[PDB]
Amino acid sequence: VQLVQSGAEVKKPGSSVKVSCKASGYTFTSYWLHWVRQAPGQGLEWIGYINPRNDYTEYNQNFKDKATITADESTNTAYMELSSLRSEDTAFYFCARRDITTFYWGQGTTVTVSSASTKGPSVFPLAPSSKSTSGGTAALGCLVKDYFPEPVTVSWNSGALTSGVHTFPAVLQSSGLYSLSSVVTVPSSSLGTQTYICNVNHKPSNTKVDKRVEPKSC
Amino acid sequence: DIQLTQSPSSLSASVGDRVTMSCKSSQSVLYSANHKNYLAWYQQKPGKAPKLLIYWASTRESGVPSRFSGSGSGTDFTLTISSLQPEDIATYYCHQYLSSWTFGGGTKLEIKRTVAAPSVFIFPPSDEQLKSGTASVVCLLNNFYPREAKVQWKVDNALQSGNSQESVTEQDSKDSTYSLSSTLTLSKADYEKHKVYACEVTHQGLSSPVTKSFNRGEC
Repeated sequence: VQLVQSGAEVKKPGSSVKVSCKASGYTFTSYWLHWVRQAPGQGLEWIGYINPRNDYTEYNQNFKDKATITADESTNTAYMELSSLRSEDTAFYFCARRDITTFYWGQGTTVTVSSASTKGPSVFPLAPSSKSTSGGTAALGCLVKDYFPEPVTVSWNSGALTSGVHTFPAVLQSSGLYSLSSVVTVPSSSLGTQTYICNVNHKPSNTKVDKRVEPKSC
Repeated sequence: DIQLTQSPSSLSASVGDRVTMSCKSSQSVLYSANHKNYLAWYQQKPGKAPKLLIYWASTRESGVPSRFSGSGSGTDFTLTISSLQPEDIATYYCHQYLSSWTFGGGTKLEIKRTVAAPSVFIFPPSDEQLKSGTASVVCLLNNFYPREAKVQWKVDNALQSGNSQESVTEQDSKDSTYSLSSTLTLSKADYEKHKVYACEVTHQGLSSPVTKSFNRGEC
C-alpha cells in the first residue's frame, strides 16, 4: 500500500513534463489523489486533486495555467503534467492520498528546469597545510566544480574512510553549473603519513575520478 | 481558503526538553457530521517525503514514538514532543484536509547546544585548476553553533562581492553543530593581480573576527 512516483527529471525551459504516481495495494478509484509542490527551501503547497472514479479535478488557483492532473483506472496510475516549464517550476512534487486510517505520500519527484546541458565536473584537490590546521586537527578535501546535472557522489579511499567526512550541499553558479566540496577532518599527525583519495562519480556524464590529495608545505 | 498559521517558524531546544508548536486555522476544521477535526501533523527530513505523525488532531500514527502527541479542537491545535531527541531535527508541518488541502508554514526544529566557535581553514587554488585558467579559494568553517555566521572574502583588503558562494550542512546528529564551505572564484589573470587572499569569519563564539589568509605563491 504505497504510492510510487517516477524518477527525477531535468528539463529545458519551454518543455513539458508528465510525472507519474502508481498506486498499489488498494482500490485506485476509491480515493482522491492529490499533488503537492515544494519549492527548494520552501513549504508544502497543494496543487490539486483528481477523483479517479469520474476524472473530476480541482486545482489550486495558482496552478491553473501550469498543471494538469489525469488518472487511468485501467493501469491504476495517476499523472501530473506541467506545461511550458520555467525556472520557478524547479521543485519537489509529491502525490498523496488520504485513507480512513492514514495518509499515503509518494516518495517525491524532483523537476529541475535549466538551460544548462550535461557536463562532467573537474575534481581539484583542497590541499592540507598549516592554513588548514588547528591544533591536532587538519582539514583536506576535494572541490568538485562545474557539473550538471545533480548529483555527484563522493567516497574517500574507495569507501574505507568515513570518519570526519562531510560533503556540503552543491551550489548553483551563475553559469548554471553546480559546484560542491567534500572535506575530511583528520588528525594533523596523519598528514604525509596517510594517503587520502577522493572518489568522485557523476553518472550523467559517465565521469569517474580518483584524486589523491597531497599536503602542501606552507 | 482555510489558512493555517504555525508558530514558531523555528525552534531551538536541548535534548530531553519538552517542545510544543502551534497551528491555528482561519476557520474551524471540526466537521459536524462525525465531530472529527480534519488536522494532521507531519515530520519532514530534507529531501524526503513528509512523515505522518498525528491524524484527526489527536490520533497518533501506529509506528510513531509515544513522545509525539497532538491536542486541540476547532481552530487551535498543538503538537507536543515530550522529550526532544536528536533524531527529531526536522521541519514540522500541520495540514488541514476538511476543505481543499492547505498547510502551515512549518516549524524548523534544531538542537540547542553550547556555543562553539568555528575552526577556520583556507585552501589555495590547486595547480590543476590554475593550469585550466581559473582560481577558486575555499574557506571552511567547521563544527560551529549556532548556525549564524558571516564569511567575508578580502583580496588585498578589498571586500569581495558577487564572486563567492557558500553552502551550509544540515545540523550534525552527533554534536549538533553546523559546517560551512565558501568558494571565491576569480579568473587566473585576476588572481595573479593580487597578493593577499583572506576570509574573515564572524561568529558568536568568536570574541573578535578571525582571519585566515595566505599570499599568492607561498603554497
